[PDB]
Amino acid sequence: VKSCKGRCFERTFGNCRCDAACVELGNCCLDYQETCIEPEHIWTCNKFRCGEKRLTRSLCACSDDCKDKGDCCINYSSVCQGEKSWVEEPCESINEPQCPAGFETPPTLLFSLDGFRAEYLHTWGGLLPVISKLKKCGTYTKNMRPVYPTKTFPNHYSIVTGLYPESHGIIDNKMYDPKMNASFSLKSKEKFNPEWYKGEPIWVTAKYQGLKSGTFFWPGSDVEINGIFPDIYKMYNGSVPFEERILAVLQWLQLPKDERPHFYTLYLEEPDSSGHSYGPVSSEVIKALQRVDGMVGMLMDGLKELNLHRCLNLILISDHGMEQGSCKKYIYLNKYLGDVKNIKVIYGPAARLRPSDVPDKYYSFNYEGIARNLSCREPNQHFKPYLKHFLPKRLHFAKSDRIEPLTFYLDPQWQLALNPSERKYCGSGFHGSDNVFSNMQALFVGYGPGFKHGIEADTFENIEVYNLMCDLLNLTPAPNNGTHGSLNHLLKNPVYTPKHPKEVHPLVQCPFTRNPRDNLGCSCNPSILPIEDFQTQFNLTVAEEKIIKHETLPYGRPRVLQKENTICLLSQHQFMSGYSQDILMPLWTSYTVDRNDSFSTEDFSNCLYQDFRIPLSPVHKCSFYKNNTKVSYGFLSPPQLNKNSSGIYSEALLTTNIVPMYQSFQVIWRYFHDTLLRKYAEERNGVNVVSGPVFDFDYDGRCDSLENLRQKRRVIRNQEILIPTHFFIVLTSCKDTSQTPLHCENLDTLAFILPHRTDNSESCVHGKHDSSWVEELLMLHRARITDVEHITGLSFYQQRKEPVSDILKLKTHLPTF
Ligand SMILES: *[C@@H]1O[C@H](CO)[C@@H](O[C@@H]2O[C@H](CO)[C@@H](O[C@@H]3O[C@H](CO)[C@@H](O)[C@H](O[C@@H]4O[C@H](CO)[C@@H](O)[C@H](O)[C@@H]4O)[C@@H]3O)[C@H](O)[C@H]2NC(C)=O)[C@H](O)[C@H]1NC(C)=O
Ligand SMILES: *[C@@H]1O[C@H](CO)[C@@H](O[C@@H]2O[C@H](CO)[C@@H](O[C@H]3O[C@H](CO)[C@@H](O)[C@H](O)[C@@H]3O)[C@H](O)[C@H]2NC(C)=O)[C@H](O)[C@H]1NC(C)=O
Ligand SMILES: *[C@@H]1O[C@H](CO)[C@@H](O[C@@H]2O[C@H](CO)[C@@H](O)[C@H](O)[C@H]2NC(C)=O)[C@H](O)[C@H]1NC(C)=O
Ligand SMILES: Nc1ncnc2c1ncn2[C@@H]1O[C@H](COP(=O)(O)O)[C@@H](O)[C@H]1O
Ligand SMILES: *[C@@H]1O[C@H](CO)[C@@H](O)[C@H](O)[C@H]1NC(C)=O
Ligand SMILES: *[C@@H]1O[C@H](CO)[C@@H](O)[C@H](O)[C@H]1NC(C)=O
Ligand SMILES: [Ca+2]
Ligand SMILES: [Zn+2]
Ligand SMILES: [Zn+2]
Repeated sequence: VKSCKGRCFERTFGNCRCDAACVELGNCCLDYQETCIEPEHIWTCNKFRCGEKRLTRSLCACSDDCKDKGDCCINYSSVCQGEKSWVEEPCESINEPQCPAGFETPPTLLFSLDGFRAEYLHTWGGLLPVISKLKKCGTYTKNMRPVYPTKTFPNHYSIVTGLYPESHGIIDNKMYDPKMNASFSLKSKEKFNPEWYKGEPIWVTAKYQGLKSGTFFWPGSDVEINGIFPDIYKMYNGSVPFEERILAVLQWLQLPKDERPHFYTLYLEEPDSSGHSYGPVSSEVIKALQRVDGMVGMLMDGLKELNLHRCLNLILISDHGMEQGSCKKYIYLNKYLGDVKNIKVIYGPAARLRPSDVPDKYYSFNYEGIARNLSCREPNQHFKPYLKHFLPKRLHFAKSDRIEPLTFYLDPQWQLALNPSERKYCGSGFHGSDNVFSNMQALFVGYGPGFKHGIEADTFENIEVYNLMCDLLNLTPAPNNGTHGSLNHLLKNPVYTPKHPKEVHPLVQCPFTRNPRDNLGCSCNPSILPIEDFQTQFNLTVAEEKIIKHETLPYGRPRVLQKENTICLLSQHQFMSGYSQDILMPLWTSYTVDRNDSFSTEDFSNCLYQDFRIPLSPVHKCSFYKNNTKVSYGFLSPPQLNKNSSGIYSEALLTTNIVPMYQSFQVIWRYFHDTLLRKYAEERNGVNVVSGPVFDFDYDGRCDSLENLRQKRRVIRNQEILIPTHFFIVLTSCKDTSQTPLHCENLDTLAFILPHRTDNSESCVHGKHDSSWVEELLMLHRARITDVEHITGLSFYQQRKEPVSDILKLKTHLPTF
C-alpha cells in the first residue's frame, strides 16, 4: 500500500500511485521511479528490484524467474542472492586454466580504455577497486611506453601489429599520402580504404592459423586487410553505450565452439573524452575513471557467471596518456613566418609541416629553408624544427612518405599551430607528445591463466604486446618490431625460447705485414711516446691476451650479423676493436674505464701512428685532414685515457682507431670523453664502453647494405670517404656499484645514437655554457641497445651467463630520468 513493488502501472485505491500521471500530482509511492521507470535505463539490479514483477521495457531482469529465462542483470547474484562479486573475492592463482571444450587454447581479450594515463592508477587507485584488484592479482607495469606520436590510431594499430607507425602506415589520426594523393581522416570514407593499413593485425595472423576473432571496435577491425575482416566486427559508432559493448562480447563467449572467437577486442572512448573536455585533473575525469572501472567490473562479473574468469586472458591497456594544454603554452608559426598561404601545418604537440601545393612540390619544397628560419629564434625556445631523419632514432618516425619531411619536437605541455584559427580550444587536455614523457605513459594489466600473479614488471613498449598475444594464442607471430622473448618474464609458461642470433662469417685475421714507416704528415706533441718496435709491442703472449680479453670484452665481443661483410679483430693493451676492410674504419671498439683511471688534458691533435696490420690509405694520414674544411677525424677508443701512466695512451693513436668526424661533432665527442665518461666512471665504480659509427642513409633504423654504402661515399681531396650518419655509445656497469663492470651479477646499461651533423644548430649553442647542452643532446638521443643492434648490425652480451630472455629484457630497456 506504500510501495509500487508488484503493481507498476496498475490503478490503486490506497493512497500512493504507480502510474505516469502520479508524477505531475506529486502522489507517487516513494519507490515509483526505482521500481517502474529506472529499469528501462539501467543494466543493474538493486534492493528495489530484487524479486520484481518482470517489466516488458526493462533492459535486464531481477525477477525470481530471471535465471530460468537467462536474462538476469549481470550483478543479480551479488545483489539479490548475497553472493560475492568478482572484485569482492580474494586473489587466487590460475595455474591450470578451467576452460570449456574449444578453449584448449584459452581466449585473449584486448580491452582498451582510451587516454587512460598510467598516473591515473598511481594516484586514484583507491577510487578504482576493480582495476586495482586486476593489478594486485595479475601482471602490471607502472608505465607502458606508447609509440610516437601518442595518438589513438597509431597506438591501437601498433598494439595489434607489433609495428612502429612508420612501418604500419597509420602515422596519425590525419595523414596525407603523396603517392595516393589522398587525405586520411577518422570521419572520412578513406578510413575504410585498405591502402592505408600495412603489416598484419593479430586477427589476420589468427585467421591464417585457424582461430576466429570478435572485435567490438578497434582501429583497422572495420577495414578489409589482406582481404580479411575479423569473423565478428562492428562498424565504429561512439554512441553505443559501454554496457552494450561488454554484453555483446559476453554473447560471443557463449557461441558454440565452431563459430566462437579466441581473440576479442573491447574499446571505450573514456577517459580520453573527459580528459580532452575537462583536463586530466578534474571532477569529470574522476567520474569517467570510476565509470570505466565499473565497466571492467561488469566484464569480470559476466565472465564469472559464465565460469570463464579462470579461462580468459585479459589485457587491460590504453593507447596513450593525457596532458593539460594551456593557451599560454601554444606556439604560432605566423609570428615567425607571417600569414603565408603556401604551407599546411598539422597542429598539436606532434606538429608537422607540408606544402599546400601537393603532390607537386611535396619532395621539391624548401623544408631546410623553413627549418633554418625557425631554429634558435629565441632563448629557451619550447619547440624545435627537425627534418624527419634528424629526429631521435628512438622515435622510429621517418621511413614512411606519409611523415611530412619537416616535423616539430615540442617540450612537455607545449603545442604548435600555424595560427590561432587552425587549432581547437588551447585549454583542452591533449596528447601526441614524445612517448617518454611521464603523462603520455599508458595502462597495462594482464590477468588470466597465461599471466603471472602479483608481479610488477619494469617499463616495456606497446610494440612488444603483439608477440605476447601470439604466445597466449599459440600463434607464430608475423615479422614485427617487438623482440620475441623480451616479455617471457610476464608469462607462467613461455612458449618461445629465444636464442642469440648466430654470427654469419667467423672473424678474418689482420696479420702484421713488414712495411716501411711512411710519413702521415703529423706534427705530434713531443710528450707522446711513439711506437718504436711495432712487431715487439703487438706480439702478445696467450697469458697476456686472456688478461686483455677479460678486461675489454667482459660480456664477449660484439658479433656481426651482416651478410656481405669482412671484419678482423685488432688487439691493443687498453681496448679491442672490429675493423672493416670494406669501409676502412672500425665498426666497434670496446674498452673499460676504471674508477681511479687518469684522463689527460694534453693535446694529441694532428698525431697518428701507422698500424702495420692494415694497408695504409690516404684517408688514414694526418695530411688528408690538415686544414681540411669538409671533414676532420676522431678516435673510438680515447687517447685521453691512460691505465699504466698519466700521459697519453699512444696505441689509441693507431690509424685503425679513427673515424671521419665533422668539426662541429668534435665538441660533443671531446666533452663526452674529457668530462662525462670520467663522471660516469666515478658514479658507477667503472664503465665498459662500446662505441662505433652508424650508416643509416635510408633513415629506416637499419644498418645500410655494403652495396648501398658504395654509392654514399663522398669525394674529398680526390679521395672516396664514407662519413657516418650517427655514432653509437653503449655504457655498461653493475646494478650493485660495490662490484665493477668485470664482475656484475646484474648489468645497468645506457645507450646513445648521436646524430653526426655538420653544425650544432639542434642544440642552439649561442650564449650558453658548453657543459649544459651536450648532456641534454645525449639524453634526447638515448636509445635501447636493441635500437643500436638494428642500426649497426651488431649483437652484444652474447657471452653473459643469464638466459637469453633476461638479456632481451635488458636490450629493450630505455632509461627514464
Ligand atoms: C620493423 O619491422 C618491420 C617488419 O619486419 C621491418 O620492415 C621491413 O623492412 C624490410 C626492409 O626495410 C622490408 O623487406 C624487403 O626489403 C627488401 C630489400 O630491398 C626488398 O627486396 C623487399 O621489397 C620487395 O620487392 C619488391 C620491390 O618493391 C616488391 O614488389 C615486393 O613485394 C617486396 O616488397 C622488401 O621491401 C619489409 O617489407 C618491411 N616490412 C614491413 C611490413 O614494413 C622494419 O625494418 C622494422 N623496423 C626497425 C626499425 O627495425
Ligand atoms: C549508433 O549507435 C547508437 C546507439 O546504440 C544508435 O542509436 C539508436 O538507434 C536505435 C535504432 O535501432 C534507436 O532505437 C529504436 O529502435 C526501436 C526498434 O527498432 C524503435 O522502435 C524505436 O524508435 C527505438 O528508439 C535508438 O533511439 C538510438 N539510441 C540512441 C541513444 O540514440 C545508432 O542507430 C547507431 N548508428 C548506426 C550507424 O547504426
Ligand atoms: C590531387 O588531389 C587534388 C585534391 O583533390 C586534386 O585537385 C583538384 O582537382 C579537381 C579536378 O581534378 C578540382 O575540381 C579540385 O578543385 C582540385 N582540388 C584542390 C583542392 O586543388 C588534383 O587534381 C589531384 N591529382 C593530382 C595528381 O594532382
Ligand atoms: N575505430 C575508430 N574509428 C574511428 N574513429 C575512432 C575509432 N576509435 C576511436 N575513434 C575516435 O577517436 C577518438 C580518440 O582520438 P584522440 O582524441 O586522438 O584520442 C575517439 O573519441 C573517437 O571519436
Ligand atoms: C622566414 O621566412 C618568412 C617568409 O615565410 C619571412 O616572413 C621571415 O622574414 C623569415 N625569417 C627569417 C629570415 O628568419
Ligand atoms: C690550419 O690548421 C692549423 C693547425 O693544424 C691551425 O692552427 C690554423 O688555424 C689552420 N689554418 C687555417 C687556414 O685556418
Ligand atoms: Ca638503413
Ligand atoms: Zn586515444
Ligand atoms: Zn584523445
